[PDB]
Amino acid sequence: GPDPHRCLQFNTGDSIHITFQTRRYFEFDAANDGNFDGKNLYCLPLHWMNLYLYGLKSSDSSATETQRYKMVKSMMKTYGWKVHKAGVVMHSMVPLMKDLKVSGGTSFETLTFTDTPYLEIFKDTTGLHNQLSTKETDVTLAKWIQNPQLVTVQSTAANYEDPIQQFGFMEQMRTGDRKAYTIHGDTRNWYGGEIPTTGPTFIPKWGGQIKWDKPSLGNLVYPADHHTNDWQQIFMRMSPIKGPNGDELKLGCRVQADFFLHLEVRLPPQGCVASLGMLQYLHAPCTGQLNKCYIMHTN
Amino acid sequence: GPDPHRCLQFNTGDSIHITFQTRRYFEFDAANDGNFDGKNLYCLPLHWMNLYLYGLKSSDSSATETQRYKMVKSMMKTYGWKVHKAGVVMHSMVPLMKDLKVSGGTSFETLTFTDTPYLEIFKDTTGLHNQLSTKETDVTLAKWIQNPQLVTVQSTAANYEDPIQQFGFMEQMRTGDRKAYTIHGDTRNWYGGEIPTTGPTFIPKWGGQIKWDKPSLGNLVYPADHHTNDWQQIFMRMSPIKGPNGDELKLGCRVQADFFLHLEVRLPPQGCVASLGMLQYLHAPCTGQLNKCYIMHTN
Amino acid sequence: GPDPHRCLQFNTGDSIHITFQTRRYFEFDAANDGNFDGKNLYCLPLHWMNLYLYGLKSSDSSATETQRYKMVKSMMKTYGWKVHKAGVVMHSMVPLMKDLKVSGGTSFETLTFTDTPYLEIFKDTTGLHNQLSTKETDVTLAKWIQNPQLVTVQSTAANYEDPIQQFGFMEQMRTGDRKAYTIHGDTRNWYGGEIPTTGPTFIPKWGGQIKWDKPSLGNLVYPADHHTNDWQQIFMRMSPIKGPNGDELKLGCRVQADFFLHLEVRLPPQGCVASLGMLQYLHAPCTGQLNKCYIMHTN
Amino acid sequence: GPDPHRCLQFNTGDSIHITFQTRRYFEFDAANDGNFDGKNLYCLPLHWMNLYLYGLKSSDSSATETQRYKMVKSMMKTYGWKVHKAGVVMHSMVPLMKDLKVSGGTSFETLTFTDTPYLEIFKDTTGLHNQLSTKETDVTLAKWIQNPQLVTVQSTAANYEDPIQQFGFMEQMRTGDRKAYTIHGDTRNWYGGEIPTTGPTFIPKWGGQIKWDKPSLGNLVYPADHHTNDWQQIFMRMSPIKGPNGDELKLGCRVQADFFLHLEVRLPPQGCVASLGMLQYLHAPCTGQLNKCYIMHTN
Ligand SMILES: [Ca+2]
Ligand SMILES: [Ca+2]
Ligand SMILES: [Ca+2]
Ligand SMILES: [Ca+2]
Ligand SMILES: [Mg+2]
Ligand SMILES: [Mg+2]
Ligand SMILES: [Mg+2]
Ligand SMILES: [Mg+2]
Ligand SMILES: [Mg+2]
Ligand SMILES: [Mg+2]
Ligand SMILES: [Mg+2]
Ligand SMILES: [Mg+2]
Repeated sequence: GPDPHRCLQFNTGDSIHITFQTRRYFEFDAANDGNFDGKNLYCLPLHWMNLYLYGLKSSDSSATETQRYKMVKSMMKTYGWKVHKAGVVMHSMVPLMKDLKVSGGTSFETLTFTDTPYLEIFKDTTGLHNQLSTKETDVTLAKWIQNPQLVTVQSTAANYEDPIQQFGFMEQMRTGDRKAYTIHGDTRNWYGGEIPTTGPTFIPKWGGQIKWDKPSLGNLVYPADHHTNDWQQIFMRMSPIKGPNGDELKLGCRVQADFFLHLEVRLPPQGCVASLGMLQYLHAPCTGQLNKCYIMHTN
Repeated sequence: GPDPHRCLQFNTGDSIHITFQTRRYFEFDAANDGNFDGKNLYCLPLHWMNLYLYGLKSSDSSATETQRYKMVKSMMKTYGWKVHKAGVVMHSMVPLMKDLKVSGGTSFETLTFTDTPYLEIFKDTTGLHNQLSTKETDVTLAKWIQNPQLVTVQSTAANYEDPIQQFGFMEQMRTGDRKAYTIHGDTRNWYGGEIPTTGPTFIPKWGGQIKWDKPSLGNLVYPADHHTNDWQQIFMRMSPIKGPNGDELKLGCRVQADFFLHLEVRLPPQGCVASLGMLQYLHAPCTGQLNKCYIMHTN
Repeated sequence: GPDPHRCLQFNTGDSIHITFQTRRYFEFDAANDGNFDGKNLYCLPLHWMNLYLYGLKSSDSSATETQRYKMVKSMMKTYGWKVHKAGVVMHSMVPLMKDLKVSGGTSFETLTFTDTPYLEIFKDTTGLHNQLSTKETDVTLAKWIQNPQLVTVQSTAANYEDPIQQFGFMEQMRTGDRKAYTIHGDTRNWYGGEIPTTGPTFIPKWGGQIKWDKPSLGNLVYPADHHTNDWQQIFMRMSPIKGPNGDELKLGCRVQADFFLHLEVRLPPQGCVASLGMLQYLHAPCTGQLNKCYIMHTN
Repeated sequence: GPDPHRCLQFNTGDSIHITFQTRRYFEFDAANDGNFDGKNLYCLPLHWMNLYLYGLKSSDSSATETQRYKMVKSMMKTYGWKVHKAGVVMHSMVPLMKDLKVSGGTSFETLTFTDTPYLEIFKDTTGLHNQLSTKETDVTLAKWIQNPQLVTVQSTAANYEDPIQQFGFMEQMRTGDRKAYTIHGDTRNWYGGEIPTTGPTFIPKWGGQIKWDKPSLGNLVYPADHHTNDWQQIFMRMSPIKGPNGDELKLGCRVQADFFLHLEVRLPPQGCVASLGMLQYLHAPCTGQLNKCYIMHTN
């Protein structure tokens, strides 16, 4: 039979799950400054946890933490967390143009005549780049939340066709389309620390130049055995339309972007003191800079 | 049993395969200069290997060899190559117009109101022409890579309807369409030499006026027995729209063109010296001129 | 149905295969200098890629790269390579002796009377040595290509029987025999760089003291989980024959050695620029020195 | 048929197995010094190989090596060893008390009236601690062999109930019970060196802060891929009994503890010299200090 003297055993490793969800408006043009070129593309870093745990303050559109992040921030920081899945779906595109003008007046923005204009989406699958800089080096987290920011992919690309000649992956987005991109985080470890407003924290992934760090008092755990499948962030630009006579149209578009992230947070132990054991297994996530773009290549 | 004194036999005729891929933007108008006529059409010489082995330099949009061609150029030149299949697919057409104007102002380019405008594509299947010249005789390889160039088909064709009355093959391309054209090269021989920037090198084909040349020290190998099926390059022009009262619209369009070519290159022999035997079987491909257009007719 | 706006996706990770083949003559004696001892043995480093990618210049018997290596050297260096399988087969042994002499004359070389003489082949399977030096420390790549070179295994081994008392693996080779030894390289990674004439580059293997290096900008990928099966190079010497009265015969032999290596080289990306992404995953192969011998022991 | 010239191949990697067995007496009290508190607990480090390879000298109860360890010490040190399984079984508890006293006299030790008193056994499964110190910092190996020693778990724990409120795992031991605890060592590697009298040598385990070291001339082999199941040592104290009026009983107990460890030792190679190859794969075991306690936490 049962042990009449069995003692209550405390739970170990139990956790909770929190889902983050939000919606945003994004606008895009041909990523040009004057005549079309192939120097920049808008970048959407889906791997940046910051884009999901933060939102915009209604009064000044500044970056502010979501109620959910705010309420579990302390627990995350101390006991650890994992990111299972996260992603975005862009849809409901609305094409725009600024080619109409009044006599002795300037061009004004309007809807487009038809639905022929489209957005171009790229991924560096052939291994062109390792590290890039934002066109503006003073970009803030708020800006990124407001919209994907421009990244210089080829400072010397006067030829606007460079992107379509170089990027391995390419697809178009037009009215009626739905474009979904997701990322699954590595779940072998628990990660510690908060997700600051100063630097992007990457959803746990291991490959190429990308790597997370070992615990303060513990061995590093990672996939050393083989090359993992690399994950690519996306780059975009409204397709730059040139006419047969060299005329360049002024087109752009606005889309709705729905975001989601599934977070799992570790619970504190039973008792009345903060433990210390987690120092042996809590890994430190990889981080970057608001004005930098790191592309993973495992092959 | 096996021969205890068998010696290692060296491989013979082994080769490697390289695929070339790229994407480009093309623009077209009614191929006119003032009032519509039927004198010129844009030509897309899919048989020109140069269009696949070269690309555009990002800094000045000049012709430059692709990394792939660059890395196998030497081997190709000396040991030989074959072209299996190559082609293009034009899609995502975006119709354009320059008929809108502001009071006391000129016409400006804009998207089109509807999707009714379309591109006309022709092939000389009935045997009208043998040799044509480009409208401009100083065209460069870079220009051809940038866009299909104009070719004079009927210097005396004041009547803009001449093309639709004369060309045996004709089809239209409009928004949503995909137009694919391919060519399969003759594979009975291996060909030598580089693909220069000065003159177009034709994908091996035999028929009519078109022919490749014999090896330096060897017999010519070709299909002498029968007439092969001729291959036609395409000619285009945005359909020239005239109104009931003689008004002529200013229409054009931009499309995306994806290119591919499958190349097979012969490997050098085992050992430490360049051989000489290939001189007996390496044929010389047919070549043309950047300002000329040769049409094949085997029947 | 299909997407009317699908774009061409570029190939990724495609590669080519190159096989290297050659034949050589090797000669061996009892590895002695005067009276027999057990200090040296000829070594055949099958793991040295240099032995397969290089050959001998016909004019001066110096080391020179094979046409095949020469034509892919640049691509290998920049985009990466792997070695699948490589090896040698020694056969057609011809026993020799220098025991016959003319009155008031010296000994002269001749064929042997019978086929009783034989070659001894060893492998250090019991873990005797880690690192050894060549008897002559000024050995060149050309010498190694010309013939297996002497390596000092026991500087204090006056007793010529030491090798047969110590080496764990041993087999004999005589007329009619075929002795094949192969090595399979690790294929989890791509490796960069050329194979110089100055230092031996090892076919990728991981174990014991042997290890390859991490990419410039990427994580190291290797089998950390377990001990791999170690690979042993071979050591030889014509069996030293002593008579009942201490007389020492002067025997040797010549064999034919056929070599082969299967190389796989990565192709450059589509486009007109050299990429940089490979810096994240191209590992650096292990290298040694022409006058050193490293033996692997994983158990 | 068989090769008439086949040579004897030497054995490789062969080994021998040695089992260690012993019995001891352990005594325990409430781990207090005056009034009950929750600052210390007796610790039994089953992972310390020293507890199995050493015993007590009959003349002075000092630590001395067992005949078995003594006879294989040299071989272990040089050629390597592994620990498969080891453990203890505590049984035959005899409860004690010192609450009886004579008029105008002090308390004297006696058996207990009934079998209600019991021992408490804990394991830090919830990750409370990483590193602890022994109550006395001058503890010797002999002391540990003589009995489990006190370790300070909470220097500020005046509240004697702290242990039962904090430790995740807890069970009781009373008359008639048998408490068995075992540990299985990692067997992927061979380990070298002796097991000194100065510092505890841990049975090979990898996880959290715990790790073994790489060979002198070889790659480190360990489970990097995932978090292993951590192993916990035990902590004890006779249950501190307080009466309804605050009276504190003086209880304790004595048990018999049977120990065992299965060791596998590698044999030297055939021949007449000590080899050197083992330097490439013999790992170095993790070690600690006689006055320290390291707790593993992999999650
Ligand atoms: Ca916005
Ligand atoms: Ca163009
Ligand atoms: Ca030779
Ligand atoms: Ca005792
Ligand atoms: Mg605009
Ligand atoms: Mg980044
Ligand atoms: Mg126009
Ligand atoms: Mg032509
Ligand atoms: Mg001789
Ligand atoms: Mg070596
Ligand atoms: Mg007592
Ligand atoms: Mg310890």
